[PDB]
Amino acid sequence: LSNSSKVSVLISLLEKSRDLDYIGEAINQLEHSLQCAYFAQRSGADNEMVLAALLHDLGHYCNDTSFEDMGGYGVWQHEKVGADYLRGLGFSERVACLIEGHVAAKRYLVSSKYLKNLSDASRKTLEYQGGPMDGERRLFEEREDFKDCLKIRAWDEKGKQTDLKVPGPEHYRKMMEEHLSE
Ligand SMILES: [Fe+3]
Ligand SMILES: [Fe+3]
Repeated sequence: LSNSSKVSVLISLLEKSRDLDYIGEAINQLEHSLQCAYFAQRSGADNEMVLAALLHDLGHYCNDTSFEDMGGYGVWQHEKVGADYLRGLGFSERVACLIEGHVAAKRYLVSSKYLKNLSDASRKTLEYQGGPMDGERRLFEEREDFKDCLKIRAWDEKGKQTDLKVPGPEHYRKMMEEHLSE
């Protein structure tokens, strides 16, 4: 009800993501989230970008943890799942669209570059996401948040560092609450 309890629910979600399978990645899902948010904040990005980075893979676990969907590597349309969850909590359409686009961003870059820059897990999930963008690249390039999405995606591919200390979920509590009141 209050933004503080709303945020407490998300922080609780995030904290729980820690104890979940790695879904084919080198570090846990909580760690992955925290790294992207770090790279985003330390880079000067705005709070909406930082929040989108932190929460971009929420959909792998917020409504189900059916990792078998993408052959063990994640939940079906996790980008849309997480995006809709946050729209539900009251997040900006901007955050939501950035999250929803992080998969399109992958599909784009792969058609326009990079498949080697992909983790083993990410390459594999592409074949449950519509594969390489064909035409599609035009619509995606015609997105207002086009560069933004690519940015999110950049941090996404970076947030896989083994043995890296980064601020925990609580570091982001004030940031989420403000976003909500806004
Ligand atoms: Fe993802
Ligand atoms: Fe990710």
